[PDB]
Amino acid sequence: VFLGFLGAAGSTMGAASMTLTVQARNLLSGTVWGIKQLQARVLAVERYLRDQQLLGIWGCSGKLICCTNVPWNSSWSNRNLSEIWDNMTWLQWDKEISNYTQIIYGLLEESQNQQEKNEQDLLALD
Amino acid sequence: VFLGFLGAAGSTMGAASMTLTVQARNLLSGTVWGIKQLQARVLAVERYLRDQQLLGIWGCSGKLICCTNVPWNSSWSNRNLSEIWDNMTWLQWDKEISNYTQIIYGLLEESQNQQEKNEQDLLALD
Amino acid sequence: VFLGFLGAAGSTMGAASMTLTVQARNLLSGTVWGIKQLQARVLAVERYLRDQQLLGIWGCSGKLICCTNVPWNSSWSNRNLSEIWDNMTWLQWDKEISNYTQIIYGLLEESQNQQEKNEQDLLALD
Amino acid sequence: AENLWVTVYYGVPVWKDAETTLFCASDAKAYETEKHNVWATHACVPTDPNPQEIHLENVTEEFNMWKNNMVEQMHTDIISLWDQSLKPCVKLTPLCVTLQCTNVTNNITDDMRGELKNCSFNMTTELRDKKQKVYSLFYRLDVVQINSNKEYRLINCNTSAITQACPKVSFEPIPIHYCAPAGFAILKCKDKKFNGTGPCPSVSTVQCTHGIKPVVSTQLLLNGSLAEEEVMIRSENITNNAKNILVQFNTPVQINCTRPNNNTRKSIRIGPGQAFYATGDIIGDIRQAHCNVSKATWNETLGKVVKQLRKHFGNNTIIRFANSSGGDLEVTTHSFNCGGEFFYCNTSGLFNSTWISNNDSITLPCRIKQIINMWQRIGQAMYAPPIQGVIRCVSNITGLILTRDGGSTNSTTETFRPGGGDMRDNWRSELYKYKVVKIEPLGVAPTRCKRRV
Amino acid sequence: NPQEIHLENVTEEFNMWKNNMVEQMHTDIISLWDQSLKPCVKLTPLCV
Ligand SMILES: *[C@@H]1O[C@H](CO)[C@@H](O[C@@H]2O[C@H](CO)[C@@H](O[C@@H]3O[C@H](CO[C@H]4O[C@H](CO)[C@@H](O)[C@H](O)[C@@H]4O)[C@@H](O)[C@H](O[C@H]4O[C@H](CO)[C@@H](O)[C@H](O)[C@@H]4O[C@H]4O[C@H](CO)[C@@H](O)[C@H](O)[C@@H]4O)[C@@H]3O)[C@H](O)[C@H]2NC(C)=O)[C@H](O)[C@H]1NC(C)=O
Ligand SMILES: *[C@@H]1O[C@H](CO)[C@@H](O[C@@H]2O[C@H](CO)[C@@H](O[C@@H]3O[C@H](CO[C@H]4O[C@H](CO)[C@@H](O)[C@H](O)[C@@H]4O)[C@@H](O)[C@H](O[C@H]4O[C@H](CO)[C@@H](O)[C@H](O)[C@@H]4O)[C@@H]3O)[C@H](O)[C@H]2NC(C)=O)[C@H](O)[C@H]1NC(C)=O
Ligand SMILES: *[C@@H]1O[C@H](CO)[C@@H](O[C@@H]2O[C@H](CO)[C@@H](O[C@@H]3O[C@H](CO)[C@@H](O)[C@H](O[C@H]4O[C@H](CO)[C@@H](O)[C@H](O)[C@@H]4O)[C@@H]3O)[C@H](O)[C@H]2NC(C)=O)[C@H](O)[C@H]1NC(C)=O
Ligand SMILES: *[C@@H]1O[C@H](CO)[C@@H](O[C@@H]2O[C@H](CO)[C@@H](O[C@@H]3O[C@H](CO)[C@@H](O)[C@H](O)[C@@H]3O)[C@H](O)[C@H]2NC(C)=O)[C@H](O)[C@H]1NC(C)=O
Ligand SMILES: *[C@@H]1O[C@H](CO)[C@@H](O[C@@H]2O[C@H](CO)[C@@H](O)[C@H](O)[C@H]2NC(C)=O)[C@H](O)[C@H]1NC(C)=O
Ligand SMILES: *[C@@H]1O[C@H](CO)[C@@H](O[C@@H]2O[C@H](CO)[C@@H](O)[C@H](O)[C@H]2NC(C)=O)[C@H](O)[C@H]1NC(C)=O
Ligand SMILES: *[C@@H]1O[C@H](CO)[C@@H](O[C@@H]2O[C@H](CO)[C@@H](O)[C@H](O)[C@H]2NC(C)=O)[C@H](O)[C@H]1NC(C)=O
Ligand SMILES: *[C@@H]1O[C@H](CO)[C@@H](O[C@@H]2O[C@H](CO)[C@@H](O)[C@H](O)[C@H]2NC(C)=O)[C@H](O)[C@H]1NC(C)=O
Ligand SMILES: *[C@@H]1O[C@H](CO)[C@@H](O[C@@H]2O[C@H](CO)[C@@H](O)[C@H](O)[C@H]2NC(C)=O)[C@H](O)[C@H]1NC(C)=O
Ligand SMILES: *[C@@H]1O[C@H](CO)[C@@H](O[C@@H]2O[C@H](CO)[C@@H](O)[C@H](O)[C@H]2NC(C)=O)[C@H](O)[C@H]1NC(C)=O
Ligand SMILES: *[C@@H]1O[C@H](CO)[C@@H](O[C@@H]2O[C@H](CO)[C@@H](O)[C@H](O)[C@H]2NC(C)=O)[C@H](O)[C@H]1NC(C)=O
Ligand SMILES: *[C@@H]1O[C@H](CO)[C@@H](O)[C@H](O)[C@H]1NC(C)=O
Ligand SMILES: *[C@@H]1O[C@H](CO)[C@@H](O)[C@H](O)[C@H]1NC(C)=O
Ligand SMILES: *[C@@H]1O[C@H](CO)[C@@H](O)[C@H](O)[C@H]1NC(C)=O
Ligand SMILES: *[C@@H]1O[C@H](CO)[C@@H](O)[C@H](O)[C@H]1NC(C)=O
Ligand SMILES: *[C@@H]1O[C@H](CO)[C@@H](O)[C@H](O)[C@H]1NC(C)=O
Ligand SMILES: *[C@@H]1O[C@H](CO)[C@@H](O)[C@H](O)[C@H]1NC(C)=O
Ligand SMILES: *[C@@H]1O[C@H](CO)[C@@H](O)[C@H](O)[C@H]1NC(C)=O
Ligand SMILES: *[C@@H]1O[C@H](CO)[C@@H](O)[C@H](O)[C@H]1NC(C)=O
Ligand SMILES: *[C@@H]1O[C@H](CO)[C@@H](O)[C@H](O)[C@H]1NC(C)=O
Ligand SMILES: *[C@@H]1O[C@H](CO)[C@@H](O)[C@H](O)[C@H]1NC(C)=O
Repeated sequence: VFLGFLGAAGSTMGAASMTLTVQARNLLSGTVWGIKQLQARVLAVERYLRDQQLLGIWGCSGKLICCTNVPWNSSWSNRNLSEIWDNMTWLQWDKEISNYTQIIYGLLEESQNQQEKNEQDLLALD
Repeated sequence: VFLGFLGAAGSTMGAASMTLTVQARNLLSGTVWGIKQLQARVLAVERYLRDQQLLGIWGCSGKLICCTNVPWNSSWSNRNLSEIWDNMTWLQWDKEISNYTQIIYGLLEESQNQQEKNEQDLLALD
Repeated sequence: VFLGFLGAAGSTMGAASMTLTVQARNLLSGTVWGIKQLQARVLAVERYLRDQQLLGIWGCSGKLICCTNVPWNSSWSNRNLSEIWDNMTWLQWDKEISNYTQIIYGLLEESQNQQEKNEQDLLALD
Repeated sequence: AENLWVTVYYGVPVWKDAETTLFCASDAKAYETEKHNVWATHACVPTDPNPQEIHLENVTEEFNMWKNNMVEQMHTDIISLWDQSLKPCVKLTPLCVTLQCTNVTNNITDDMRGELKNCSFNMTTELRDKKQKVYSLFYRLDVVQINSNKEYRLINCNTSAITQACPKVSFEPIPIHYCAPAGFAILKCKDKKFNGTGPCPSVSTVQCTHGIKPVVSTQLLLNGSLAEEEVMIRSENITNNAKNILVQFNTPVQINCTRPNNNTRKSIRIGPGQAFYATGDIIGDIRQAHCNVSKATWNETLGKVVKQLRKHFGNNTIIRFANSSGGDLEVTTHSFNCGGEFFYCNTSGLFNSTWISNNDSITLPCRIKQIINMWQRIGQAMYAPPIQGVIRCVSNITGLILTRDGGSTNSTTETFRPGGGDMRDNWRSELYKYKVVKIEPLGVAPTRCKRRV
Repeated sequence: NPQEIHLENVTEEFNMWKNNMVEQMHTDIISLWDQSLKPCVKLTPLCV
């Protein structure tokens, strides 16, 4: 089944995780009034590389999905595994964790691949 | 030997596969009439990221070469291994598979890394 | 400790290697006179993808740090391990190897991932 | 295990309301109309032959037609469109000469009040020496006397400069699709009953909106999108009598407008290069422009609206319709464009009714002005060139712009009058089902998954 | 130091009469002519 772009928006996070390769595909899409679209499509790739840079500096690079070595703090809306992926939408979820989104981002780019990759340089010399 | 940009264009696919890192290098390259090049070099990076996005959503990301778990359908010009890499150029080859290029692309972005990476999330939790 | 953008510029290379994820973060950052910033921020992403392309065609892709199979030629300022990372800054170091920077780059993009990845295609078929 | 770990997801259906730079789209047949770039379609992106509309199941998104930025963007686009089209056009700077005008050739009565003026004046030729004694034909609304015979002047000479619209371009409204750039999307409300504000049960996403023709008009909404089922009534604040009431029709009201005057285009030469298009003598009878509305259709449509008005102003109340209070000509009359001319019709025959709790055509007196100043703009006056032959146009009355009085006596009766002025309202009648959102595909979520060492 | 790579074994069909570089160059020289005459002196009162 292919609901299309933003298809599983009202679906659970677990269900919408199957439609990840759909919203990612149509995310980049390939005299005045003509400069209207130029300045817009320039911001389009800047918006793309911005997320890609974050996706790269973290322990991901490879898009879609990736795991990280960061313990989930209970203060970030303590829900259960079956209460998140099977009883909540991504829109509804992003509304709660929005307060801690900037906090989590810092624990991914700094605490991980700066300490993890440097750790690997010590493990690869032997 | 270094034939240069588009050097092994008339060479076999097997031979031209040695010149992959050459066409990839010169692919990005680093008042009116000055806006002529601006709108052009903007399309240059959009054309680059477009292929890079496809190269990323597939089971590749790492450029140049990568393998995939997709069986070659005989309907896509049934040729042999020694009849493709040692008796056909990339220009001549792209002319035949052009009909099925859009079809193959769908089997790489959707059928693979959406089902493969999700499969890994089940294998990495244990 | 977080000295900030370009923080460990006067620090040793070994010490400044801890601040790699800091200079990388603020490297992309998200009628006339308004076109002044447009043409500038276009060059900003072209400058980014240029380094990212080199970082990709080499045996890296994954940013920050990565190793390579290239022997360090003594002609490139013969210093010792403890005399580089603990007695020299990145600014001071780049000044000496500047003569051989273009030379080293060629040994990374051509000699490696063009011969290494092709080698892997032979190792992955069996 | 039992302790969760964060996992980065890329490509999650997560969006938030925002504002961005929208670009255009207008088919491929519209570009074949050519005629030296009519209106806007010059470097506009061709519309996708097979557009896609994804119905977002289970999704309820709140819309706001009164706080939608697509309108403020479209409005600034049409205005800038107007200026770019008049830049390479002929400037009528030396047309402010003293005009020795007289009545048009006809036979009385004294109630005909002239209307048409036969103005004779001096004019600069190609050479910078000898002048030119040529005559033209201006409307009374275009001229104004100043104090021997009657001497006049152009009505804009004491207000601003004047430039003549090029005869190559046309003011024919063509469908324009508004699209959002990559990373953005446009949501579309698909319920049959929606007052433009509140949560929407059936929401779908699109890349480009439907073909929205930029028809500039007042009082009567022309060539718009018809409503579903019952006619719709939308207002930012119904309790506030200062807020306009946008009406949308279900069944279109057939309207016919004509210009019963075979005009002649005199092309006097104000060289070198520039050329002014005057109005020659009139071939035939001296008749005035008019608009017809089928009495049968208008009676049912108005009666269908008042039944919806009682749903907001009490079930058993009296609704009375009255004409405009007064002011500018663009506000008191039905201003619109047909065949290049700018009509100004008397709407005292459409809003002359009184509704209690329970076969021909309506002709409307229409005036014509050549020198206009739309969008409340000062500094740029456009002289619309005369059009040869009788002009006929058939349009759709698809909505009204009504205003309510403050005289109250509120719990008794209510009076509604036609309004307009702000052209931003005209776009809201088509952009009520669209809003701009940005996609943020980066979402973090916990799961019992950990990486390697 | 311009580079010219000779594509060995390659046979490509050209068409000087259906080449778009001409239509692009032509529109360039024309636009070039207009931009160079915009800040120039207009001889409007020379038609005496
Ligand atoms: C709401 O929507 C309706 C429906 O779309 C719309 O009605 C349209 O009215 C306009 C008038 O304002 C019509 O436009 C003109 O139509 C006449 C008559 O067309 C006949 O011929 C065609 C074949 O070509 C038949 O298919 C058709 O049925 C008619 O029999 C045309 O003659 C007009 O052409 C002139 O104007 C064009 C644009 O302005 C120019 O491109 C064209 O070259 C013509 O300009 C010149 O023509 C002569 C040279 O040949 C020259 O001598 C003249 O001086 C002039 O400079 C024009 O197309 C339109 O057709 C109607 N729509 C439909 C579907 O028929 C309402 O106007 C609209 N309401 C509002 C408020 O916008
Ligand atoms: C707005 O106002 C303008 C005035 O500025 C009017 O323009 C004038 O219109 C009148 C028509 O009533 C014109 O008068 C006519 O001029 C003709 C020109 O004569 C030509 O032919 C002779 C040879 O016969 C040549 O020698 C000469 O050089 C010309 O080439 C006359 O032929 C006409 O005569 C006819 O009418 C009279 C009426 O009494 C008859 O007795 C005659 O037998 C004959 O049938 C006539 O005199 C005048 O020339 C126009 N002037 C200008 C400057 O254009 C507009 O008509 C008016 N428009 C409106 C809508 O009111
Ligand atoms: C040119 O214009 C003049 C205008 O001055 C016009 O002459 C006028 O004609 C009207 C009638 O057409 C006259 O009005 C009449 O007034 C008397 C009262 O004194 C009435 O009794 C008349 O009624 C009769 O005529 C009506 C005409 O429609 C009939 O409908 C009615 O049933 C009666 O039979 C009429 O109202 C007016 O007095 C004159 N004015 C002058 C100054 O003479 C002339 O006809 C016009 N010519 C052309 C060719 O257009
Ligand atoms: C003025 O309003 C009338 C409505 O009475 C408009 O006529 C209608 O035009 C629409 C298209 O805009 C027609 O819809 C079409 O229906 C066919 C039926 O299969 C469908 O295949 C098409 O895809 C399209 O949806 C509609 O049929 C037609 N009404 C009638 C009775 O024929 C008219 O176009 C309006 N004029 C304007 C806006 O200028
Ligand atoms: C057009 O210009 C001429 C000038 O050539 C005007 O003719 C003069 O009019 C003035 C009064 O307006 C008289 O005093 C002169 O005797 C006239 N003749 C000349 C100056 O040679 C004519 O009136 C103008 N027509 C207009 C303004 O409609
Ligand atoms: C330009 O001229 C017009 C027309 O004469 C002026 O409009 C008049 O404004 C006064 C305001 O006191 C009204 O009483 C008149 O009825 C208006 N005239 C018409 C024909 O509508 C306008 O004020 C002038 N602008 C100036 C002098 O700046
Ligand atoms: C407005 O004009 C249209 C056409 O210009 C009229 O529709 C015509 O109606 C008559 C009946 O009286 C039919 O014989 C014609 O075939 C119709 N024409 C078309 C093209 O369908 C319409 O009746 C007019 N309405 C008003 C109020 O004047
Ligand atoms: C609205 O309609 C009324 C008629 O009901 C108009 O009132 C007339 O105005 C004229 C002025 O031109 C007077 O000579 C009449 O005596 C008035 N009639 C009545 C019954 O009062 C009014 O002018 C119209 N207003 C608009 C803006 O159209
Ligand atoms: C619009 O129409 C109305 C009514 O048809 C006009 O009002 C008339 O005004 C004149 C004076 O100008 C009076 O002699 C009439 O008695 C009025 N008619 C009625 C029915 O009262 C009005 O003048 C027209 N024009 C405008 C601009 O409103
Ligand atoms: C609105 O329509 C009514 C008719 O329903 C008009 O009433 C006219 O009133 C005058 C005197 O007040 C009579 O001489 C007319 O005979 C009436 N008309 C009819 C058709 O009988 C009223 O004038 C209209 N209002 C406007 C502003 O036009
Ligand atoms: C308006 O008048 C013009 C002429 O002033 C008419 O044009 C004529 O049209 C007929 C056929 O329609 C041709 O045979 C003539 O040669 C035309 N004359 C000129 C001078 O071009 C035009 O037809 C009139 N308009 C209408 C609706 O009849
Ligand atoms: C979790 O959040 C709380 C705030 O409620 C904070 O005090 C605590 O330090 C956080 N945990 C970690 C490991 O930072
Ligand atoms: C996020 O923080 C704001 C104030 O900072 C608070 O009002 C809101 O309730 C918080 N979100 C949740 C889901 O509690
Ligand atoms: C291979 O192509 C044929 C068309 O000739 C098609 O019927 C078949 O389904 C394709 N194979 C697969 C696995 O889809
Ligand atoms: C590709 O398809 C077209 C028609 O769709 C056909 O004419 C052509 O021969 C096909 N290509 C090959 C190599 O057969
Ligand atoms: C190292 O540099 C010297 C130049 O001093 C050069 O001759 C030599 O070939 C280089 N080594 C390699 C392996 O290329
Ligand atoms: C680099 O080369 C230049 C001349 O090519 C030379 O002057 C300079 O000393 C060299 N750098 C070092 C560190 O020796
Ligand atoms: C024009 O006609 C009107 C009609 O009311 C009249 O008052 C005026 O005197 C006439 N003027 C001329 C110059 O004929
Ligand atoms: C609408 O108007 C009323 C009174 O005119 C006012 O009290 C109210 O705040 C306004 N806004 C609403 C109801 O949203
Ligand atoms: C038709 O209009 C007249 C007035 O013009 C009105 O009295 C009558 O009620 C209307 N009929 C209907 C069915 O609305
Ligand atoms: C008005 O009364 C009608 C019945 O005549 C009813 O259908 C409608 O719902 C009522 N509107 C209200 C109460 O707002």
